[PDB]
Amino acid sequence: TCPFYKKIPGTGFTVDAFQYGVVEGCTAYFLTHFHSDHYAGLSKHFTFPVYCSEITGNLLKNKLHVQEQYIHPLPLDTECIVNGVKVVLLDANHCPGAVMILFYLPNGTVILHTGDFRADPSMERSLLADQKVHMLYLDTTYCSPEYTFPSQQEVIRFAINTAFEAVTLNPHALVVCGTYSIGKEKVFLAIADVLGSKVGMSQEKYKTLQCLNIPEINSLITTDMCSSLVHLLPMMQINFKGLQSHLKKCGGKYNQILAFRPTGWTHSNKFTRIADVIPQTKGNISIYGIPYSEHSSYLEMKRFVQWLKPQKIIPTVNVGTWKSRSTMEKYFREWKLEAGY
Ligand code: NI
Repeated sequence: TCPFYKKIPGTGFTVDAFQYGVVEGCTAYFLTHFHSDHYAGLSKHFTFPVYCSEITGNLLKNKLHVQEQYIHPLPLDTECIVNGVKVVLLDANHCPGAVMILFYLPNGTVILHTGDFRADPSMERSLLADQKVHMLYLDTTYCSPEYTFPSQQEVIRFAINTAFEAVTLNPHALVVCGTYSIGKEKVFLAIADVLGSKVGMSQEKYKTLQCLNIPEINSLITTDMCSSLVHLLPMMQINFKGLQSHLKKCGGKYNQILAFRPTGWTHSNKFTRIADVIPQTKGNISIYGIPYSEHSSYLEMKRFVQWLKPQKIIPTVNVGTWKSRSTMEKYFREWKLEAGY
């Protein structure tokens, strides 16, 4: 049944709650972003109002064929009224079109639902600065102190420098980047930019990217693989077998692959700096695992929460085990006692 952490008290609202059939008493279904664990259950047969960002609304219409009459896109940073309740959508610094949602309940309670987010100090200057938030529904994906990772900027610098060096040393090397969802477009777009290439990809992935309102996108991507030396493939194919196979398909245009797998966290983060990352190599194929995250590190999450000073926190991630739940609640209490709220 629908878990309590997907329901907004004092409203008929749910958040990211599309796989439970008809949720009894739900008058509006919000969708924070277009990732499958969150949209699971939507299709052209859905006949209740869906509230979301413009970009998420483009993906619902074009990829899932949800009918236009049930899609209610809202502008960001704008006070809107939904079934008699004031709401605001804020940028979540996750994937394209991902939002956080502020609810202003008729009784005076204010609730922030982060959806999935990568906390950033820039959030401390949005419409959140203007009033008190009483309850926080928090993306706790990496809520433990072992989870450190570099900035997105440092990671993209590493990838750009690595790719440019490899291809300038060998003009017959191919660059391959893995993907299995929207998000992390900077990785492949920044590499293609330094190499003076467009990124080549399947028709399905090109269609997905054409929904994202990225500026000048027609100048950066293509379905013509032969004219591109940065290829995008399914994350599944980023392994030595899958890459050897792909190289056969390019007809001796290329004699080396350099491949990137933008993982979330991996335990080489506890020891190794970004400057010091090395690939796995077999023959003329090398694979780099790079820690490009679109979720908060533990320190980024802690700074956000200690700034916001919520009265109650409701985790939305890692909630399935008692040991996880208990550990998270211990961190929340530490943070509250250190900061004095
Ligand atoms: Ni997500």
